[PDB]
Amino acid sequence: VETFAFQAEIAQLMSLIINTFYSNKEIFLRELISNSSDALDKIRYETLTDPSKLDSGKELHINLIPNKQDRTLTIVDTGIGMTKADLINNLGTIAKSGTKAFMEALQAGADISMIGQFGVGFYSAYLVAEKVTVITKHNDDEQYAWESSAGGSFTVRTDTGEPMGRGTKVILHLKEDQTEYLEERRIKEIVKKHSQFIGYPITLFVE
Ligand SMILES: O=c1[nH]c2cc(CNS(=O)(=O)c3cccc4ccccc34)ccc2n1-c1cc(Cl)c(O)cc1O
Repeated sequence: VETFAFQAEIAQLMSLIINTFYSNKEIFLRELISNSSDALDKIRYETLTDPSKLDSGKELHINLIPNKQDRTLTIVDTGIGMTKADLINNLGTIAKSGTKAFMEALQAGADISMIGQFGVGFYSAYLVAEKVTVITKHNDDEQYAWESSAGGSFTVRTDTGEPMGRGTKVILHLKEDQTEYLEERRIKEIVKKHSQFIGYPITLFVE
C-alpha cells in the first residue's frame, strides 16, 4: 500500500469543503456524474478511431448503487478509467495553475458549488463522505484502488476485488448524518434536478 500526501492547495481545498458551512451538499452527485460523463465521452471518442478500445466493454453508462447495510452510495461508470499514474496525477498530487486564487475567491464568499466549473468537483465527495474509495480499471493498466479519509493523505494499492472490465467506481462511505443519499426518492430528485440530460444512461439501483 502506498501513501501519498495531497498537494498543499488540494489539502487546503479539502479542508474548505469539509469545514465551510454550506447546506447544499447534494451537488456532490452532480459533480461525480459530470466526471463520469467526461470519462464516458473520452472512451467514446477514442473508440471512434480504434473500436478495439471497447473490447473491455461496449456499454457506456452510469449506475448509482445505494447500500444501506454498508452505508455507502457507489457511482459506477464504464468510462475510460484511470491508470495508477492517472490516479496519482489527477486525484491529489498536482494542483492546476489558478487553484490558489480560486480558493481565495471561495473564502471571500464565492459559492462552493463553483468547484465543478473550475475542475476540482471530485472533492465535493467530502461534503457527504467520511471516506471515499475509488476503484478503477483503464485498458492500459491493472485495476487499482485509491482511498482517502482526508487528513492530508491518500493511499493507492492494486485492487483484488471484483474485476471491473473498464471504468471507475466511486464508493462514498457516508457520514452518519448524510443517509438521506441512500434513499431512492432523494437520489431520484437530485438526478432530475442536476443531471437530467447527461448523454449516457443513468440507472438508479434499488434495495
Ligand atoms: O476514470 C476516469 N477517467 C477520466 C478521464 C477524464 C478526462 N478529463 S481529464 O481532465 O483528462 C482527467 C484525466 C484523468 C483523471 C481525471 C480525474 C478527474 C477529472 C479529470 C480527469 C475525466 C474523468 C475521468 N475518470 C473519472 C474520475 C472521477 Cl474522479 C470520477 O468520479 C469518475 C471518473 O470516471
